[PDB]
Amino acid sequence: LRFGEMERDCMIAHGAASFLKERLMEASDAFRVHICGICGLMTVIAKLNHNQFECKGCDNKIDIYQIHIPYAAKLLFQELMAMNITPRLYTDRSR
Amino acid sequence: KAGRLAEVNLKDLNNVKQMVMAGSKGSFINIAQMSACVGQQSVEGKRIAFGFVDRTLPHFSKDDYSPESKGFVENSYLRGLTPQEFFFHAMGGREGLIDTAVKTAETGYIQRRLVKALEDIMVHYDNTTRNSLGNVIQFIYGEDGMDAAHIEKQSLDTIGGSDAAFEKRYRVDLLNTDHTLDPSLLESGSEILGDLKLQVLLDEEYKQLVKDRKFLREVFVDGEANWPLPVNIRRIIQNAQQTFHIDHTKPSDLTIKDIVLGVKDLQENLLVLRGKNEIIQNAQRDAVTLFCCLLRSRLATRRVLQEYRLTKQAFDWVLSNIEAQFLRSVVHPGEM
Amino acid sequence: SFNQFVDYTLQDIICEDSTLIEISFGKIYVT
Amino acid sequence: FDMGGYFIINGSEKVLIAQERSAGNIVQVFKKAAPSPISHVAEIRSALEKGSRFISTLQVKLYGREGSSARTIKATLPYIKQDIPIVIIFRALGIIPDGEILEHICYDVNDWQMLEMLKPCVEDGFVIQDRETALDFIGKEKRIQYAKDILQKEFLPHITQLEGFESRKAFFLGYMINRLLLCALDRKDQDDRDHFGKKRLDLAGPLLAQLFKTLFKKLTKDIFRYMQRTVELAINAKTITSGLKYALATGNWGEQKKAMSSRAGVSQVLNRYTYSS
Amino acid sequence: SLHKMSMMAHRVKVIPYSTFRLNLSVTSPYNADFDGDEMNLHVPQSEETRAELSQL
Amino acid sequence: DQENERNISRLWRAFRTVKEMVKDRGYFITQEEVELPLEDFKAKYCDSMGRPQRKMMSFQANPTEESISKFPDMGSLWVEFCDEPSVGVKTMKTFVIHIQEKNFQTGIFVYQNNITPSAMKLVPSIPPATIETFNEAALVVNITHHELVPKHIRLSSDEKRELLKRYRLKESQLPRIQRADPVALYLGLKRGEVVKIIRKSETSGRYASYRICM
Amino acid sequence: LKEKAIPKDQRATTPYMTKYERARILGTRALQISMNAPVFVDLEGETDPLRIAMKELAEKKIPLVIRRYLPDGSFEDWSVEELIVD
Amino acid sequence: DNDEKLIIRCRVVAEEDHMLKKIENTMLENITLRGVENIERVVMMKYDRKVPSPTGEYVKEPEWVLETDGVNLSEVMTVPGIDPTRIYTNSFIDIMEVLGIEAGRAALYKEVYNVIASDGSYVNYRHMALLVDVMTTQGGLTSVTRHGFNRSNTGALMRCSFEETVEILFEAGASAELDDCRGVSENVILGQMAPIGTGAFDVMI
Amino acid sequence: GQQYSSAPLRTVKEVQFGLFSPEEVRAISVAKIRFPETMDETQTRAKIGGLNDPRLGSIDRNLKCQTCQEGMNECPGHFGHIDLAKPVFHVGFIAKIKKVCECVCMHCGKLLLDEHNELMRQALAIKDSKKRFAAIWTLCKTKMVCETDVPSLVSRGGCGNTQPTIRKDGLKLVGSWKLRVLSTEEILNIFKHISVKDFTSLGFNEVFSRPEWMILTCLPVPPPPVRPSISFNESQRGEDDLTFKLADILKANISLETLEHNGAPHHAIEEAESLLQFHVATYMDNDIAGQPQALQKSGRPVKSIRARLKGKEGRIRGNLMGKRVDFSARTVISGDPNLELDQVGVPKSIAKTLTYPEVVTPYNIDRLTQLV
Amino acid sequence: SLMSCISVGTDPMPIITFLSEWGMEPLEDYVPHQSPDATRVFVNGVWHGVHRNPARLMETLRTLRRKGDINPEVSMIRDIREKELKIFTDAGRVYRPL
DNA sequence: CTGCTTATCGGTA
DNA sequence: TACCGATAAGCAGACGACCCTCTCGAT
RNA sequence: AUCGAGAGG
Ligand SMILES: [Mg+2]
Ligand SMILES: [Mg+2]
Ligand SMILES: [Zn+2]
Ligand SMILES: [Zn+2]
Ligand SMILES: [Zn+2]
Repeated sequence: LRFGEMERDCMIAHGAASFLKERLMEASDAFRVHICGICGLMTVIAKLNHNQFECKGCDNKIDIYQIHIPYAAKLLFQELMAMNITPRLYTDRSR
Repeated sequence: KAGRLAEVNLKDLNNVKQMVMAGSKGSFINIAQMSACVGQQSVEGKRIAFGFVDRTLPHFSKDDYSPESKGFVENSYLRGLTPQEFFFHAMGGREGLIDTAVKTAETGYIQRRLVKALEDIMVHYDNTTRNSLGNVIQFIYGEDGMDAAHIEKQSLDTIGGSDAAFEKRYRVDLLNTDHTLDPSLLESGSEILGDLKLQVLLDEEYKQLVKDRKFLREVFVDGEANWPLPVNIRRIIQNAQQTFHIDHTKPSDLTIKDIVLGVKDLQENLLVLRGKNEIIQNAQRDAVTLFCCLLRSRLATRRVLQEYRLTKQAFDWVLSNIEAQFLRSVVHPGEM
Repeated sequence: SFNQFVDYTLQDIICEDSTLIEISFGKIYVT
Repeated sequence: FDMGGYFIINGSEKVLIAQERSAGNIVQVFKKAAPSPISHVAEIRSALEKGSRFISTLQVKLYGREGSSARTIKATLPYIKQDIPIVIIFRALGIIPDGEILEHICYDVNDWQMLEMLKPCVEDGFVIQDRETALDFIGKEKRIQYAKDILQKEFLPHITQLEGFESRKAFFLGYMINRLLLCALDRKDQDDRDHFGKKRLDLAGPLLAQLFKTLFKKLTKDIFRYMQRTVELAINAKTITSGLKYALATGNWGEQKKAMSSRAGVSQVLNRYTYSS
Repeated sequence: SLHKMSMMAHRVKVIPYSTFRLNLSVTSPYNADFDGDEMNLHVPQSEETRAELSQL
Repeated sequence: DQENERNISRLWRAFRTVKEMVKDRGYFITQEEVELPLEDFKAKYCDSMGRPQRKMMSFQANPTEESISKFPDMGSLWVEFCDEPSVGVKTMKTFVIHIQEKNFQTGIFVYQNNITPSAMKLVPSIPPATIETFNEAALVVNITHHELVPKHIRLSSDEKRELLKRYRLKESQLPRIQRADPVALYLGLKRGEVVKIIRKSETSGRYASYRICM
Repeated sequence: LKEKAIPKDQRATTPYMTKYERARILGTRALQISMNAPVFVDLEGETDPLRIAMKELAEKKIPLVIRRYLPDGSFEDWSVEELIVD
Repeated sequence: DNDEKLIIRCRVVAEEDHMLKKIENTMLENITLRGVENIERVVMMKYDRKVPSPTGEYVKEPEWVLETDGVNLSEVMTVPGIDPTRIYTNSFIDIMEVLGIEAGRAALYKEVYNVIASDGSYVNYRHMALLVDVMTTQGGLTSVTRHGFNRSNTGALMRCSFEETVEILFEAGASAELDDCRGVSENVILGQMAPIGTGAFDVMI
Repeated sequence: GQQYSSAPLRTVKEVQFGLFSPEEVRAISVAKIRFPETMDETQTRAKIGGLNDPRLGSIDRNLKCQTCQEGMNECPGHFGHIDLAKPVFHVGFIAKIKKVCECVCMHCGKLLLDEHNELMRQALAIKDSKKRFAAIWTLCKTKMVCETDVPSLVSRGGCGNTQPTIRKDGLKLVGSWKLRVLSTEEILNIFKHISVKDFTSLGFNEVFSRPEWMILTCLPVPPPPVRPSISFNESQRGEDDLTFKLADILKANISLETLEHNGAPHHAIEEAESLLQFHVATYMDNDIAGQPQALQKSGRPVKSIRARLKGKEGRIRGNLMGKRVDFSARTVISGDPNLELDQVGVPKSIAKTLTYPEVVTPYNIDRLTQLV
Repeated sequence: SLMSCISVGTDPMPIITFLSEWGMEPLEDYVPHQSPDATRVFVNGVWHGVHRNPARLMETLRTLRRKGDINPEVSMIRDIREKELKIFTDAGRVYRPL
């Protein structure tokens, strides 16, 4: 069943943060991508058995992070890129 | 006039009436139509418009402004509607179905905006109310930093009544045989009659009690006393005079110092904002202001003793209690 | 409505730009 | 007990849903807003009931508020880029003298207010006092013929579409003006848009009929193109066969367009839950 | 759903018959009735989700 | 009877509202000087015939030595009323030099009908001197007297530096007030200058809100 | 810029535990209890990993620290021992 | 006036039959014959009022009030005879122009409350006040529409999930906007635990 | 759920929206993208170095995702690029690219007003990249001439000729003077020479977004996981609506290779530029008044990345703010006087369906082992 | 509703031919100022001219319809006070009894 | 029903 | 007394439009 | 999977 925005607002009101994530991560779509530490995109080619990661051309081989987001998000970001917009995903707090 | 003539006639054993009397379903209007008459029918403010030229139905002449022609149903649902009456009522009810099908569309859009606009407003760990940027919206949530669930409509009875009727209630005058606390009420009754160290404090309170009465009448210009405030006191009082079982024919054991300097020290620690600088403490004072006008009006020297004869323990509990019940009514940082 | 479309309207739709440059359409028969 | 009045297409029964529309060839005056310069408009949805589907609409606009300095009366013509004052139109038709112009509009000698209301037009008029430049104001011999066709083909296509009737159209246009000011003077009420006697229902016939036009005219021009390629019998009946089906099948009343907003199922899939259903 | 009270936690009582059942007095806040409304139900899956349900 | 009496009365009340305004800025005026009765206005500022000359009203003002405690750099403020309906850039050259020479800081112009777009261009042309153009219709009643208006209290550059740490805000993160706001005009606000408004609440008697100025 | 922090004293924050604070505490513990982790109270005869954390709450024995945030970025720490629970 | 027929007669001081008509237009619809313009019909109504008695009680004093069909505050309060300390407009937008921002806040509330309470329903002040306050605090009157709040400079991802879904993201791509991710909506999208009640704080050992 | 990863787990904290530099676009990818044909090469159902594959994802659930492998339930889908020979505009930026062209001089390419103008002094100092641009443009649309020099007589750069009164006409920009139509290639070189200090003034950022990227030099090609394939068919054949429009771009981009390096006419290449523009415009939006779209092997009109994200049913407001989710249930309610307030009668068949992950612990084994 | 139908459609011009044969003056040959007590006549929203004394013209029209001589489906509205006579033969007029 | 172009109105050049 | 340039009422454009849910029909 | 029609609260 659709857990729509109109319901989400009711979970926010209540203050239940964890449930509201669980219900939008474990149930429905969750996903694991690899982000580059220099450029904040999904360029990284995940060779997940030879440990070799590499953000090619971009010349990175070390700075790479595993993150947990919904697939519908990843999808949204790829679509935004294909439309020629870079949505940078960074990991550390300050600028 | 017809309806409230049927309402008068309906026996106490009349089922319809008994559901109204309970409030389970039904109201006056429902009875009026069912037995008396259904009344005038309307579409967009005005009674039934001329749809045909200069008439409402082709069963009528032109230029007819009488009741039945323009949409009055003289009949009850129990008697039955007439052909025209029927059609007329049809027009009227159909209007209800229409706007409802458009209210719910308009509303559902209102709400989605409302929700989308205020969204990220939450009270942070300091009672400051702000958004995602940190733009203050309120400095204390709901101008007083109190969660709305814990709040009840209590009468602020410093506002009401004659100046005569107010002195009669709150004024204690130790250097006045007539306007003193009869040794009936207090243990130290007559052994206080006179005195000047304890009329400085008794005066002290009575002065604030009058400073309050004007300050309130200034805010709630209406004369309306009953106002949503934290911690129900009328109850904590009852819950003392039955919890400690105290007769209304034998005296107390409280000093005048015990009363007056208690209330003032309770006031001292009804915390809402907890910072230790200049500004913060003035907000703190301001956020309680209204609550305290109540506190003071009910924990008044004469009141405590003449109205609801407390005892040293029971009074010290009533304070211990209030402080605790108040501390709970604060909004929790997090609340969205 | 369907009987007007069969008995009178159909013949009419069949006769207006019917004629060409010749080859022209005449009476219309329903089975 | 089955009463019929449905079609059977691929086993499933289909109903043709009566379509409702405002009626053609009737004349209506409409008070217009408050921030708009035109205060009254008189409209007619002129179309011929037997032959084609060409919706030419005429507007008799009454520029200017009450109190506003001099109320002109212009008119809207199909294909024409702008708006023409009515007195040029009357002269574009046949009538040239003012006062015979008013004879087509105002059907009484006494009604001074009426006439008073028209003064502002005559004034807009005597920039042109003749047949030839009345039509010329429509934008040499090329463009008079552009106007002389338009006032016969496209202007008030009912009454007639030929040539030999010019006072037929004059009187009517006059009657539209009569009707517009009759209400601007608040001597008659505005026209009621929800009056059921001026709406029509388009039934199973007239629905098919306008769809049949389109399909038959499609097949009539497929024949032309098979005749051209002869340069010196094999007709694609599949068109009229399966074109009437698609429309009766879906609800997209109109073949392979769908950009026609008729999408709303015309042709719904009966409904046999109960007999009274 | 236009409340916090439109969406609340409950204790499960497994029963026979294929209708969801609730107590009459939990009517007003959902704005239900029994003329044939349909109701939804979501299940927590991690320990805290259960805490965060039953405590808030 | 006139009609010149209604033009006087509206000008009398216009005066009132200028006094209250000026003391509220932080300046020195008695409570006797405010409540100048109707009789006493015509027999002080009017001329031979019985019509009011306004160049006659143009008084000055200086701060209560109480306002020099909080605001050191506040000093010379000057009011001037105006006779002309048509006020262009030619009388604006007349009044800028006036202030330029006397060494004021703040000037109040009180025009009766309109200010031309040319006259406005010759206002921020002298630093740090300032001038505020007030219409008279805008001044017949004191807006701060009305029920809905709570009293705003201009605070110091050092009292702000205090608020801006006791709530750890950044200037941005206040609720803002308009430079053109009817009240913020009446008290003279510049960018950065934060008022403080003491509203009466049905939830707690008083509540203090703050607004930085746009 | 870390580590700014806030000193043990000069705390302004409700010493009381917010409903949200503890709901997440009990949760946090109820998670690690249900994963057969060591328990710091005498199980008087309950087997529900979340009632066990409710009993560990009652007797102040949950070794976690609530870290509260203030808008600028500063933060106050509160042990589960110090916070009153009412 | 005491005549049976009332007449005005007016002459000027070629083309003059035309320009006597441009005066007749101006004469009818530009001649303020008295009172304030914009204002239509005005009705005297006998409003109730509770107010202090000498003795102290609150007793009913019946008060004649005026009710209008149009708005020009700038020019009705500046009138002799009326109390210009209580005059009210149901237009909170004119109140904002005339009596300042903070006076508007209260009329905007006075309004919102008057919707809710007229129908029966009571709602607690913290709520309507907060709306009111959110609208009022940007400086002017920020609407609850795509033009109002969804404009003010909040981290792009948030404003996306409202109305101008793509153009937000678009000009966000061009101005190189930075997103804090302190907003609810931003963390629903990223599928993380949103800084809300339960996630407002942090847990450590 | 998936697999071990030696890269550490972290939460997102900042999101920095920017723009794609052609230099990145073709350095970021693994694609060549020569052929507008999908799979078959004379019936051969492999994949082919044309569209979706060369060093990209898979379809027949084959491990092969170019060495990366891990099936299609792990591979994020690797981006591509397509080399347009001639610069084309960027649909949603038409409104802004024009606003800069009404703000920056022609021929020389520099700001129209410096710190010399007394009103432009009040614009350059203001905070917020958005309202700064909102002040400048309203004060540069009036000014035409490049100017000799502004009064003190102080001197700077200057080229002379007037700035056009630039209008929007569908996909192109026309200009008057005192008519020449402004090519895309032209504005490439204009924004390429803009001064480093000239970005920051009008709402940009040195490295993240630069006005030469506002216009499209090199187009990113979205991987299969953004536009999948088969339905009730198999083996033939069909596919999603973004694969059609990319072919429509490719076929009109390889159409300008056979008109520049072959028999090259003069005034008939523009009849092929306005369609290569139109396809890269429509593939990113088609709701602007003029012309919608055709099939081209389906119906009417077309999707387009924009109307994939537009709210309600869209990727954001309808797949992110509100997801369809698991562990749920729905049935008719009915009321029960003999139940407790905080309770809820679940039907058994539902109780038999939903579930809770319960980890075994000495406390529960006896109840659990029984349960299994 | 129960008793309602639709107008299927008839032919206008054998009504046209009857009117002109019963004293309807055609529109071309019309003089407004000279024919003031004249009732204008439309058929299907087309002005075919004017008719003096429609009083008897209507009774003749009625009698033919109520015999079946003129299709019973054709509706004929005389307005006394607007002085008009519109005979309608459109397709899709809804109608009932009675 | 908030963007921009046209119809409008002034002093100094 | 001629042209610059400042500018508000006048006039044409537009991205929103309830929530969740169940059947069945055609390319 | 896209579009569409009917219906439930
Ligand atoms: Mg129901
Ligand atoms: Mg019901
Ligand atoms: Zn990289
Ligand atoms: Zn891969
Ligand atoms: Zn230049």
